[PDB]
Amino acid sequence: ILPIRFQEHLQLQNLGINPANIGFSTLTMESDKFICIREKVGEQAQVVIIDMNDPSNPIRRPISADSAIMNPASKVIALKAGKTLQIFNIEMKSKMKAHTMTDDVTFWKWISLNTVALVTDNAVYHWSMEGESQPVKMFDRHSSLAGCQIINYRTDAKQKWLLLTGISAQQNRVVGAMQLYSVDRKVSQPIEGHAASFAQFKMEGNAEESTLFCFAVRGQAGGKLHIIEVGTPPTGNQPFPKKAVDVFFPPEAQNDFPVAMQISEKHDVVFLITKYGYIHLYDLETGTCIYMNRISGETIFVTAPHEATAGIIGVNRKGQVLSVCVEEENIIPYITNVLQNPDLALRMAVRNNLAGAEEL
Amino acid sequence: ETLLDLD
Amino acid sequence: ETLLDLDFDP
Repeated sequence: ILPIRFQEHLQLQNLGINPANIGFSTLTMESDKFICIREKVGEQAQVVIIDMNDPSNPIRRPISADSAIMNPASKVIALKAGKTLQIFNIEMKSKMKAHTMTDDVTFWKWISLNTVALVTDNAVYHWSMEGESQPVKMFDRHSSLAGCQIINYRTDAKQKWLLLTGISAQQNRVVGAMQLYSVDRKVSQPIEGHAASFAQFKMEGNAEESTLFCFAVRGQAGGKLHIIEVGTPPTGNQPFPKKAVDVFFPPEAQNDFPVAMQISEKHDVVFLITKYGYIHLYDLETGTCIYMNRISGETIFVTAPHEATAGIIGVNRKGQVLSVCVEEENIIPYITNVLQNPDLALRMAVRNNLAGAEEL
Repeated sequence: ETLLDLD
Repeated sequence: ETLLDLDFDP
């Protein structure tokens, strides 16, 4: 028995996608609802839109854009060409917004159902789709990210804690540089890290939820995962005890590094995926490592939360669309019998109302 | 300028 | 000032 379930959803090459376009600059997956791929047939650039609830019928439309990102929940698409940004409601066949920047945008994404984040060489902006909103500057970039490839931007639920992540080669290894910004304090902190996420977590005995920041890193001296509360705890709350635990890289994977993290608030577990296709599962409360294995031979370059299972969905270099989630009927007996950790098994059973700790 | 052709 | 104390010495 395994504590996780693997599932193949699609092979993109079977939907007519050219394998040269399956990669970070041309394929976007902003949620589990859609995948968008930019392709060029002759001199005509186009976008292919795959509805994940009807994937055998993809739509190809002509474009003149260098990047395209679909809204997480709706057929509303953002396109850009250098400094020109445009937003379309596809079913309405209408241009809902247009804005001209004064810098090129090196990375962008949807950070909520209604707000786009825009990263330039110098700063980070938020752009709300509500009313007549224009972009607002959130913070200036820190010099520690100068010259990095920007690979992600994330926030907490309330958009008060903001995190930008870049990577580069230093001393023949892939080095991660993050910038954590506090909206209320107006202060940045540089942190060495590769992949991260925020989470809401309600501790035993507390009336309010805690806001947690979890980040993984491969440093000079090996891999580490950190779980720490950000900000002042709500009035009356016990503070969350911070944890730091090892992240294992085998001796044969000298160049591998963390590329993605999703946290399940249903199960309170952390899913961590590496560049070269290794999955790790950790308990969010204690930081205990539950499981590790290689699940892809091809590299993984994009992920999102998988809503149906509360897991993680991803796309590899070949075009396999794959997901991993907690196997609810096996996780408790696995932790008891394979990990031989009855303490964790009992906790996770009662905490998330799972079966299998009746016998320990 | 129009970045997507819907017609 | 720093945002997070990332020395995990108790």
